[PDB]
Amino acid sequence: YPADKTEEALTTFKTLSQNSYQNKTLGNAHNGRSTADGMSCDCEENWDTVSGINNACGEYSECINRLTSIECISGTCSCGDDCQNQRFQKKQYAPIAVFETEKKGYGVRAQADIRQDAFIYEYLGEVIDESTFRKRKENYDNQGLEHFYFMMLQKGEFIDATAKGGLGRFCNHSCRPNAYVDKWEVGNKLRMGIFAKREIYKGEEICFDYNVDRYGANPQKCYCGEDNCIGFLGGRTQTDSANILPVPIAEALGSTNAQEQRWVRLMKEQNKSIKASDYSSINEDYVNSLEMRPIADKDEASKVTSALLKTQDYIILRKLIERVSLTKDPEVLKEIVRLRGYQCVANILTMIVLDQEQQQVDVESFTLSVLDMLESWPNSSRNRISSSQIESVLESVKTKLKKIQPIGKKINSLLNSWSKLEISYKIPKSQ
Amino acid sequence: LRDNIQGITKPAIRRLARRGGVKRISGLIYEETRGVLKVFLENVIRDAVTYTEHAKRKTVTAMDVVYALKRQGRTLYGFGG
Amino acid sequence: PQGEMDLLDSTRIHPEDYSLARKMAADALDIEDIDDDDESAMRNAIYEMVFP
Amino acid sequence: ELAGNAARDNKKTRIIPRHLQLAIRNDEELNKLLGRVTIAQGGVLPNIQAVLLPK
Amino acid sequence: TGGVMKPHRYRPGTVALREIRRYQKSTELLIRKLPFQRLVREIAQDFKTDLRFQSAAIGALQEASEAYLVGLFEDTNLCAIHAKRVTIMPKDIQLARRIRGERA
Ligand SMILES: Nc1ncnc2c1ncn2[C@@H]1O[C@H](CSCC[C@H](N)C(=O)O)[C@@H](O)[C@H]1O
Ligand SMILES: [Zn+2]
Ligand SMILES: [Zn+2]
Ligand SMILES: [Zn+2]
Repeated sequence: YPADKTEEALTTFKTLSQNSYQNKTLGNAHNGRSTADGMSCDCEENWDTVSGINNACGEYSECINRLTSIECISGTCSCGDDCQNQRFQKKQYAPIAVFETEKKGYGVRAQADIRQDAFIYEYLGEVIDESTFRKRKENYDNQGLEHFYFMMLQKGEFIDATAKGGLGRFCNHSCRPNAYVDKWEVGNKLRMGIFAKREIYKGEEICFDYNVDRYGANPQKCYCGEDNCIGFLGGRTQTDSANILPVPIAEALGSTNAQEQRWVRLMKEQNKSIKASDYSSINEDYVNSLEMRPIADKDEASKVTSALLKTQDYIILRKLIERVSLTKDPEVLKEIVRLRGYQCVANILTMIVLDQEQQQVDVESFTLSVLDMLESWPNSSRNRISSSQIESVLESVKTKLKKIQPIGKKINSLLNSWSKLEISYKIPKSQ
Repeated sequence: LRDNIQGITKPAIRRLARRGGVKRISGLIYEETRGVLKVFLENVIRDAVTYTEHAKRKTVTAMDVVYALKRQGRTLYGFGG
Repeated sequence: PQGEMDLLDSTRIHPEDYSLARKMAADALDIEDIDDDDESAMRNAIYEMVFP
Repeated sequence: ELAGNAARDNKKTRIIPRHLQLAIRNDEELNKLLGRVTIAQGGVLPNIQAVLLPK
Repeated sequence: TGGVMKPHRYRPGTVALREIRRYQKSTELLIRKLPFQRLVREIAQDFKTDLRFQSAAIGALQEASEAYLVGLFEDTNLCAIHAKRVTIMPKDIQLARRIRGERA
């Protein structure tokens, strides 16, 4: 397996045994309201005379405090000292190691098999206020750091793991994680622990969902490798005007944070209804009102291809195809060919002119608006088309809409042009 | 005073149910709790009112309330009984 | 893979056959989006074949 | 006596209605005798059902 | 890359069990004084007006109403537990009142 990097990872930061506080007021439980009548569990101390271990308040015991995410305090609870619900205080972390991943940098792996719901490791860091968090965030953005190291302890109180913390900062995001972060109360303080969502075996990577608030920061692509990956690291953005459509899809249409701001600012603030942030329903009026500019960047072409593969809306596809009509850069078109844009355009056709959720005249206008760039793109070999067989779809749609003769004649010209192309030679392989 | 039965607010009745050890609350129960509270208050207030009217007074005192409650088998300690 | 140095400069293959070797390497890796005129994809394919 | 003892477990030197309610409701025969009385500012004894708790 | 990881939310029941312990440990009044006083005055208005209500009478009425509601909710929780549920419904309220004899 991969070589251990535990000491090398440790040398990168100041190791902490416990959370540090900017001041004594921050991090206090109940917003600083000292519950003098501390919640004492009624458990009787169960001392095993052989091992001398107080087995009270165990995993399978009925300790009320354990269920309510509160740790027993020695000298105040009936469970006695050294009970089995002092995991944070005793710092009984699971055994873990650090290994260098292929793309994510350092990552945490389980040195032993860990049971379900077992406490893995306490997330450690400096407890800071909002202004200190903003200052440190600005400093790190100036430093160009490409790694998140902030977690929200609670409202207005954050934990920074950049310069000082624990091994938990090396845990990587997974869209189908095996662990999760939870908030617990230890004494008059609040802690953030990491617990096992399932059974984890030795050598497996330990990961948790980041559920990250960007606070307006740009999306970062997710390389977790999970099948259920959304492709980007993120979470519910700023409270309003921040997003109307998903980023890749919005940037595919040429829209950005400013154009998504402007529509909501012009109508929602002037007594016209815009729903909350939800991409399950497409607002056609926004897409129609959006401005369109030609594409000259290949990453934007990849975002366009992703939007074609994802969005089912008729109007978004109409405006993307119109933007492609404005687009005339040959390199972007070659990239779209590499991305197999014809494959996506086949489904885009099929959904609209084979399945009929719209009107025949509007579908005819769509078909005339989508045949043009197909006629215009550079093509040199039917190997390109063979990755899509879009000609079959063209035959099906000219046969279905045979009464609309301009579409039929355009598809005639298109298939005549495409049939002149040869096929790129592909070396046969032994069988 | 016009329809202040809504003054018994939803968090308050939630707290009252929570003291009884109830974990989950249905959405339709609040009108029922308001109704039964109105019925109980109606009965006790009626008995206190006729107690006061027999005493030739115009102000209901705590003694009438404790008397009415104790007559319904709901004896209250701490208010001069 | 797109760098100034070349993988095939450490072999006996003549520079006139570099595109031939990259087409062999690309076709061996079952790639289908490849086009003969795209030298970049050829270099990526041969780089992933020789140094996966 | 029972109220002073219940206060003593609460580390208090002031007898309040809470301690009186605790003393009355935690004794079987006293609960039987004072069944139909409500103690003002007495509160409720802590009681959570067994199957109400999660697993 | 200055984003913040969120602490997520609690499970349903954890904060419920917490506040159960908190309200069963503490003894303050749970009904607001002034709306309850207005409600008592509204009920008393229906029989004979110009009826002044001493503060001690209103406090005694509030204490009795809270005790009655707490007992009724304990019985209704027992009813819900008997029906293999953890959520109380109005039918359990009606059944508890029926068996208690308050409702005929
Ligand atoms: N699945 C994933 N794909 C890509 N980058 C990831 C990732 N999980 C975590 N990261 C990166 O790691 C950061 C968290 S800090 C994790 C440890 C760090 N990568 C290191 O080795 O020093 C994230 O902000 C992101 O930049
Ligand atoms: Zn315990
Ligand atoms: Zn304990
Ligand atoms: Zn992912």
